[PDB]
Amino acid sequence: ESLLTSRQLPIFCQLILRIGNFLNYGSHTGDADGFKISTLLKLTETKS
Amino acid sequence: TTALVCDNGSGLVKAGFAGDDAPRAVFPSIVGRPRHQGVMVGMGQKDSYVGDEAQSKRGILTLKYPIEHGIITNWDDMEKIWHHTFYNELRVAPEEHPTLLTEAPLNPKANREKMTQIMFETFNVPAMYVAIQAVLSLYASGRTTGIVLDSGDGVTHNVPIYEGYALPHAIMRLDLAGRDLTDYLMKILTERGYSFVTTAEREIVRDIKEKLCYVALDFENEMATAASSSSLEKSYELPDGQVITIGNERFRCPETLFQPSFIGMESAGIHETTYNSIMKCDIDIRKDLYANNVMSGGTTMYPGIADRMQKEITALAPSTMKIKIIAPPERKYSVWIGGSILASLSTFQQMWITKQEYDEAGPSIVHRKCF
Amino acid sequence: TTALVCDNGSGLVKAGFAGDDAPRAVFPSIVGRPRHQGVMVGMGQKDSYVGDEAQSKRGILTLKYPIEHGIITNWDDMEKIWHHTFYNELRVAPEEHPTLLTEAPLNPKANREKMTQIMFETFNVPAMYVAIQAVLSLYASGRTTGIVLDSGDGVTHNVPIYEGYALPHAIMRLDLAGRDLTDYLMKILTERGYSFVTTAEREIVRDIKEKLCYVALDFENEMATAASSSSLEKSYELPDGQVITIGNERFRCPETLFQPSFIGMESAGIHETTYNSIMKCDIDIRKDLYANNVMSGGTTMYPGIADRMQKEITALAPSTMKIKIIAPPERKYSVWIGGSILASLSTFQQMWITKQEYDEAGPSIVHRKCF
Amino acid sequence: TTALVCDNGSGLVKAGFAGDDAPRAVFPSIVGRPRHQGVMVGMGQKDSYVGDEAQSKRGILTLKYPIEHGIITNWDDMEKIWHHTFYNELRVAPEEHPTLLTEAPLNPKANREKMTQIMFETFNVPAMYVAIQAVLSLYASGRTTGIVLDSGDGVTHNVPIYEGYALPHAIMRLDLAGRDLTDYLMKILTERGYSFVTTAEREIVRDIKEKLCYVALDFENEMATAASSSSLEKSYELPDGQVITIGNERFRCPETLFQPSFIGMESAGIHETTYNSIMKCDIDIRKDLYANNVMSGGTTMYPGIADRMQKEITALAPSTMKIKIIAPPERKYSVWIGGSILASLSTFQQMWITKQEYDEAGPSIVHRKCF
Amino acid sequence: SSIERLFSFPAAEPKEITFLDAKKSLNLNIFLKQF
Ligand SMILES: Nc1ncnc2c1ncn2[C@@H]1O[C@H](COP(=O)(O)OP(=O)(O)O)[C@@H](O)[C@H]1O
Ligand SMILES: Nc1ncnc2c1ncn2[C@@H]1O[C@H](COP(=O)(O)OP(=O)(O)O)[C@@H](O)[C@H]1O
Ligand SMILES: Nc1ncnc2c1ncn2[C@@H]1O[C@H](COP(=O)(O)OP(=O)(O)O)[C@@H](O)[C@H]1O
Ligand SMILES: [Mg+2]
Ligand SMILES: [Mg+2]
Ligand SMILES: [Mg+2]
Repeated sequence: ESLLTSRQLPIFCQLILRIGNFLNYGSHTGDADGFKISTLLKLTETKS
Repeated sequence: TTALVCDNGSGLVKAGFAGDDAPRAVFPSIVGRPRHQGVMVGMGQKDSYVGDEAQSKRGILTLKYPIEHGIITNWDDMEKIWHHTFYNELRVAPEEHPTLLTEAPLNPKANREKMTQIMFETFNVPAMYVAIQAVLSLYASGRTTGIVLDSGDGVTHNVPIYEGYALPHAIMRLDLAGRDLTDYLMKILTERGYSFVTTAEREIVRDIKEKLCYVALDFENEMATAASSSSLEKSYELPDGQVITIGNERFRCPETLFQPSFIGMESAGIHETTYNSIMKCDIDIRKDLYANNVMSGGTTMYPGIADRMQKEITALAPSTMKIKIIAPPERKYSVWIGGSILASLSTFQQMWITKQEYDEAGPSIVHRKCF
Repeated sequence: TTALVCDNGSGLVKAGFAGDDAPRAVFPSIVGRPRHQGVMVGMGQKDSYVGDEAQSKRGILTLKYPIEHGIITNWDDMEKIWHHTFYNELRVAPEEHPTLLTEAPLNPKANREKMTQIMFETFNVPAMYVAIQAVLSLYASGRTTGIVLDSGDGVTHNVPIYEGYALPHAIMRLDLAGRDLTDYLMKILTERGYSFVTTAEREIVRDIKEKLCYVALDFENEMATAASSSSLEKSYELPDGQVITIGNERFRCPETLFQPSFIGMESAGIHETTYNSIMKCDIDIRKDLYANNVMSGGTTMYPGIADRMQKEITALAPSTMKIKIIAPPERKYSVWIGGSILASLSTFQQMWITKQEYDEAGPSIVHRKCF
Repeated sequence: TTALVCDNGSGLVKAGFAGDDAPRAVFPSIVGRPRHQGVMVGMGQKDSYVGDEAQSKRGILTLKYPIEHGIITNWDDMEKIWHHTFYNELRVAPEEHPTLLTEAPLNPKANREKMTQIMFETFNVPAMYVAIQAVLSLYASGRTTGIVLDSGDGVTHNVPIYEGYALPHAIMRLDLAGRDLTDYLMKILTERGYSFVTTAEREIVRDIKEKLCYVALDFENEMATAASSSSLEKSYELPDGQVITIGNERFRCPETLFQPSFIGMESAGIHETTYNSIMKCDIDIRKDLYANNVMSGGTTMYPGIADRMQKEITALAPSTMKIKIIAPPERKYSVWIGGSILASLSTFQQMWITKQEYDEAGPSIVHRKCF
Repeated sequence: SSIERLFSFPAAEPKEITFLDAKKSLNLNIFLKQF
């Protein structure tokens, strides 16, 4: 029910979708309307 | 342009330049962290010792293996291993040299995703390649076909390849190799009263295993000989100056390779794994695999393993056809030698993985490109 | 803003600046009070003489040592010791100078709290650091690894350090040094008829111990030679002009360091403490610690002690490995010299205990900022 | 006849007759040799005090423990211990009474050989048996299966047992028990200034540990509470009448069981040893083992250890599954009590080692007849 | 702008006229290279 009523997680995945769609521009994974659950564990892979 | 061959094995990373015979940089894959307190201010007390420095100063270092059971578990440690093997050992820029790498069979795909992303985002290369270790070992044996039992530090896997076609269903994997033999050797040395509990002591017991252990040709006769006469006892000098003497532990430790019930595993020995790999092949091509039993990995360095292996397969297989064991003396580095063979080929220019392929197809073109 | 190093040892306070070679002010730590009746009015009668003034006029003074076995007992006397070494010996304001104090390991923590409270509230500083003396001895030796046996006047302690890392479980402390040797030298000097009971006579027996005693290479043969022939006997002139002659007491006095059962203590000698400290260390680093035995402290000024330490450890160690006793000629002040090296280190500026940090953390940061 | 149970433990020997619930002769395993000079004539005073006699007169005795980490060091002292418990405490002839012995897992086998040789030659018995202590601890609980964490005075070992069969490969050993906690408590009482250096003082520190120490449920909160207010401070009266007060050392001392890095051991705590012992077993037999933690040993008397054990295991375990810590109140004597249970059965009579079996098979049937 | 500042890349006879396919030529080259 907490996952059903989580409001901040749509806002978070919208921000991650905007950042990823900026990041993978010019690749086949760009212009994505969504992603899987396992994107969150792969967030720390792209390092500065 | 000279390529680089770098087998990132579970035990020791073996790297060097392509087109050569021997790897220039052989060093164990450990990350050593100090567990005590520093009091001496200055002189470059670096917080994480990698490789040979971690081996030399190991008496104050908790040692961690980034590759456990052929799987890269810790990733930052593996990045430190790659940084040391490129910048400190070879001292070459990655952006001007191709880098061949190796991998275990039946690996997870996301492992290949992560290795591709590290080899194209952090350590940028012009090109790179991931190959199966058994395939490169068969290439360094000079034969296109054959069955390879590769036994490293964590994985003993059987792979039969017929005419370059590596059969996927017949590949199997047994999680019993050199580190398990070292842990069992720690366990059985306590019967003689020698205690080895720390990770620093694992290198000493591993050196004992490398220097003194050997595969028995018959186990029960070696029990009878060891219990009867103390002729096979051998002495070893520890780094603190103490001298131990070991008896049957020279051949009870590799016998776990043939009897996994010592450490409590229900699966049988590597011979039954080889034989059950052989029945998974077609009946036409089984004859070629019997005469082409190739070994690789340093767990096959014990100087009684070939005749015992031929005895075990000849007991298992029907005796109507020929059994032959391919055991070259340089089969420790045959993964690296096969990589050096494969890197300097004129055809191999068109199977390179470019940065343009990486940018077009993510870190995922390695699945559709390689086997 | 230069730095002060003030080794507040049990016997001899050694203080000086940072970067200097030899310690500027070396004077014994005694507070002397008059015990007879002053009859001659005027003359500026001090209620307490501190230092060399108490040493010179010692025939009419009860002398008290404020530090006993590295633990400061009388805090007013130690306040007067600090007042003398700042305002009369070095003639420096401590409000414009940092201070490095030395401390024996395994000390009471309330002692460290009280030197923190006095040194930041009575003689308030910009900064102060309390450091272990053995690390300073290894600083002055210049080598990074090594085991350090430091034997002052009250504390004989072993601290082993490998490649910049101390091992706190292998640190051991023994309350047996030169004050107990002075008391035992009195107790064996009563055999020849010479009586010494007062606090002034401790200085005379201490001077006898400094000037005439020596460590025997073999105790039993030296006993047989001194019992047989009167060649080892030596004469010393007292301050009243009388001449004493001592024989075996030249080498029965320091042998308490190798045989502590003379004064009834149960523990074994300093060589056994060194060997047990090395066996308490990890097995890889004992090769470095055998080759780098660093002695320090004024108790090791006896001119036979290095050969005896080498002989005892080479008896105890395995014979496949070299023992080397590092004994510099200036090892009395090596605690001070390594303190002056440490205070001149540019890296050491970041771990000063500031007055700001003392105010924000109470007298409790000295457990966490120091070792 | 009536059998004997003699748990020859590392710190205390618990002997008594079979069929009984209370051990008749519980006495510490020490040998007290005099060190000072006797001046009485009249003889009477022995050269070696054994047991409670050494405890009573401990102020003039060097105390030697014959057993160190479950290994009998001095066999003459342990022979004196056996002679005292056979002839003075229990007062039985050894050659007319069966006698059950206990032994720790993963011992050197020559220790078992020498115990067999002494019990069949010096104190020759009609029969004997050597058995694993954790098995007898489980037999005291009235259950057939479960895991026993036996934490004695030298060895803390985890043994899982399924259907009366102790699984050999999953048994683990940790050389950290009550003597090391006593040494660490002796180390940390110097912070408050209470010095303890003699072997007699180790019994006083052990009595402090027995009467006042306890396992914290949450270690960091107990740090915060003891550092905040003096509520957990408790006072103890010494044999000379001095009163000490200890605070956090009541629960810094048993926390070495859950954090072995306090005394420099690299290995993990007893909860991790329990968990990794259970993951070394098969999955299907795990259902008995989490629900049947049967703690034993004298170190497990601290009155917060069951809840801390349940908390740490339930943190470690998968959450779908019951954790039950069966901590009986008499689990100190559960080795002896279970020995009386096993020795008072008609089914055990065929399992004895007769003298005839010793004569045909040497002192080596104990590796074969006894598991 | 910050993402392009931080996470951007810091990098700003061919024909052999073989009638055979790549597989048999590769097997032949690996077979030839052992000599
Ligand atoms: N001379 C030797 N004798 C016995 N065993 C060896 C010898 N040399 C190496 N080994 C063992 O084999 C392993 C060799 O590593 P290798 O197979 O080259 O890569 P990895 O095992 O890391 O995949 C080491 O872990 C070592 O324990
Ligand atoms: N030449 C000497 N020979 C023998 N012993 C000496 C000599 N000089 C000093 N000592 C002893 O060493 C002690 C000095 O050591 P030190 O570390 O300076 O003590 P502290 O610093 O505690 O005053 C003195 O107490 C003295 O007993
Ligand atoms: N009431 C107690 N509280 C805390 N510790 C105890 C208590 N009783 C015994 N011990 C500890 O247990 C040790 C004895 O354990 P024991 O069960 O005899 O082990 P073992 O049989 O292996 O010697 C003693 O040394 C003591 O330190
Ligand atoms: Mg390998
Ligand atoms: Mg001194
Ligand atoms: Mg016990």
